[PDB]
Amino acid sequence: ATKAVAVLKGDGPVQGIINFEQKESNGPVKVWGSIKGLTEGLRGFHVHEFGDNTAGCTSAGPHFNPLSRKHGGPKDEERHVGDLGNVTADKDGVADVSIEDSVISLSGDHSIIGRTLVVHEKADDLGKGGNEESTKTGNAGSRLACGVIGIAQ
Amino acid sequence: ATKAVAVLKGDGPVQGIINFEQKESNGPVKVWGSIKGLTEGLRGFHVHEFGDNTAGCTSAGPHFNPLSRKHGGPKDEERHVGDLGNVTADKDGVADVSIEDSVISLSGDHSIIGRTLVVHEKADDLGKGGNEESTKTGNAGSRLACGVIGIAQ
Ligand SMILES: [Cu+]
Ligand SMILES: [Cu+]
Ligand SMILES: [Zn+2]
Ligand SMILES: [Zn+2]
Repeated sequence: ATKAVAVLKGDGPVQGIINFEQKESNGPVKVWGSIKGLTEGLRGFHVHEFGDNTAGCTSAGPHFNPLSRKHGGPKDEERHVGDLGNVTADKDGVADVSIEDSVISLSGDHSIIGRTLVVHEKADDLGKGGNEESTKTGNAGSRLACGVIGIAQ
Repeated sequence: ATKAVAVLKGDGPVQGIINFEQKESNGPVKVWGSIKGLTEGLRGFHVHEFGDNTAGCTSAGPHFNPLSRKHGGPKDEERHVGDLGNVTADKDGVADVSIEDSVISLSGDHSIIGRTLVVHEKADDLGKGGNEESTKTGNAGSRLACGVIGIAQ
């Protein structure tokens, strides 16, 4: 697809909508929108493997990682396809998202269509944490809200 | 991939989980699950074009229909790719779904991944009505619940 969207919802107050736009086949993807109900500061932001909400955000599984690499930051070559780093919530709890990423795609093998976008309770340490979990989930913690990434008009 | 799922939710009490499975790339898609909170009787059941729930089920757009065909029943030669007919709710308001379809798919042009599954207010007349609306929506009316179809395996 050329456009996609994810409506983020969870068990708490965190909610928002994130838009995806890819004007060219396997070209860069623009990711923008807003998320509210967050705590001021950095919050993990990734595309998880499954667009399965049968058990809330937990059934989405791990970060989308078709190349079987370690967790990293979006600017790192060693990263999961779904690693979009962190979004920043303002003092009002609102995170206005404006990202551009060339690893994720809206078509092809790395397509995120039908998968899950998740916003986390804690900051993603981008794999630079002093522990084993850092290179797995960046220690982003609980999934505050999520939504299946669907095709948009 | 070979398995997908949709969690149906709406503004009312209608809720449900519908599973999709396609063993072979060009094999039939098995559709099964349950939907509760429905009024006893027939209720429209289709895959809509957009997996967008920004403004509720209304944002899903029309029936998934790539080449602009007319609406029909799942067994009709002329039908939209997303036309899965009706589900039947029992006296307790539960519709046990167990269908197999040859038109929808989990890959390619007919892929429903990233699109929206919807269950309607009224029965789908399978496009045999003496009016133009029948050839578009089967006159199924409003959308009671819907969910984006995501990759589950
Ligand atoms: Cu995540
Ligand atoms: Cu429909
Ligand atoms: Zn990761
Ligand atoms: Zn139709």
